[PDB]
Formats: sequence, C-alpha cells, structure tokens
Amino acid sequence: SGMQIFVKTRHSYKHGLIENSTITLEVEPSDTIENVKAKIQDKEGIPPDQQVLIFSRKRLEDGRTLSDYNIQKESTLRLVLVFGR
Amino acid sequence: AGDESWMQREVWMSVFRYLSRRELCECMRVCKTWYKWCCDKRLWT
Amino acid sequence: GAMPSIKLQSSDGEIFEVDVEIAKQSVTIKTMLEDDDDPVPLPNVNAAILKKVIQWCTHHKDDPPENKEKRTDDIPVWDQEFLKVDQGTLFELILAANYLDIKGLLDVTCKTVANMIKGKTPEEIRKTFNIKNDFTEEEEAQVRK
Repeated sequence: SGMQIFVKTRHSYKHGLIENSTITLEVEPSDTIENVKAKIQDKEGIPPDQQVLIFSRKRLEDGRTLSDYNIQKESTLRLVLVFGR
Repeated sequence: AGDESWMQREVWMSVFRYLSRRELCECMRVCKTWYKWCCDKRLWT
Repeated sequence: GAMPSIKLQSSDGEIFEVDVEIAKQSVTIKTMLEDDDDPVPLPNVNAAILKKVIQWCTHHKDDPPENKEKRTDDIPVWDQEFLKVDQGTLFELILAANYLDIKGLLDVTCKTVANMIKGKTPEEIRKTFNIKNDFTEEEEAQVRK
C-alpha cells in the first residue's frame, strides 16, 4: 500500500477503561486525512467525527493529504478521541 | 448521565472502582446501563 | 531567570503556560517530554476544564506520590471546596484527569461523585443525576432476584 505509519492512542473506546496502544496503518502519501480516519474506524470502530489527529503538535485538517504535512514512511501521528455532536 | 456514550461509560466505570460492595448493589438498580457496568468481573475480586 | 515551562492548548483555543515540573504531574504529558516549542494540543480538554486542572496541579505542586479497602472520606479540605462544581464539570474532570493520567486528581474527583451515591436509594440516585428509569416492570423484578 506504499507507506506504513503509526498512530498512538489513549482512549477508553474498546471496553471502557482508558489504555495506551500504537496501531499500524497502511497509507499512500496521497491519502487524505478523511481516508486516514476511515481506516482508523475500520480497525477501531471509532467514527471519524470523534477522531482528531495530530502530527508534530499540529492538528491535521480533514480535506488535506499526508504529503501536505510531509507525513512519510514510519511517521507517527497522535489520535485523540473527542465527543460527538 | 444515562446516555450510552463512551464518555458516560468511562466516567461511571471510573467511579464504580471507588464504590464498596454495598453501594454497587444499589447502583445496579438505577438503570439498564449501570446494571451492565456494575456486573463486570473486574469490580468484584 | 525563568524556569522551563510548556504551553497547553485547550480545545477552545486558549493556551496555558505551565511550569514543566507542575505539568509532569500528568504522566501523559510527562512521557511526551521524555521523548518544536509550540503548544501541545489537547482537543479533548476545553479551557475551563484545563483551567481547573492547572489549578489543582499548582496547589498540589509540592506533594510526593494502593490495592486495599475503599475509602472516600479522605479528600483534603481544599479539594472538596474546589470540587463544588456542577455535575457536568465533575464528569469532564474525570475525563481530563483520566486522559492526562493524574492519579491524585482522578481520585478526589471520583470520590466526590462516589459520595453523592453513598447512602442513597436507586431512586435517589436517579433524582441526583437526572437518570431516567429505562427498566420495564418485569425487568425491574429480575434485577431484584
């Protein structure tokens, strides 16, 4: 799939107890942040409207690509789980 | 307080760790969600 | 001169500068510093909640860090007055202290809520937290078996 990046999480979504874990995603440099969140929903079940992703202390806006943030192979994003609406 | 969100679940299950066996047995009667969170094999050991 | 500090950015946008050793009461933040001098985003903690977190950590600045019987009557007097806030604020204080992993702040906050359940009927807990009774009459009998 081109690249593999890492997302470290700290949330309680699986069973109800907060916990740390790093997950691996297969990505393209062209992939949009929406697509990255959709791939997080596939393995984690968290809806995209409840995900916020951060790279190097910068909040990643949806309609942009990973190359726009220069998110390369084996880069690490941060997943913060937030409230619905 | 009675919603079935991940926020309500993280809070009350964090709270249920500080409840004794007596206060847990009275929380199971509040609502259907509390009954389910109070009946997990981690609060009774 | 000054001392190393870190900036935290609430979900609302407000940025809070906190002394590092006070911030390292949060193990979640302590690990980030162990591994850009822009603020660290906390998109799950709004400004009011983060304001009260910093307040709690500043007051417990000089405190040194069980699996026994449960006690909830041992909240220091300052924390009890500080935790006289609405239910929603307490619920968000447990969320923030859990995410930031501040054991002391999560302990007093959950014990505060636990004290609003102690000695109350299930009906009294419902009135306290405005929880509706989603039980059917037959379901409320099986629970009481």
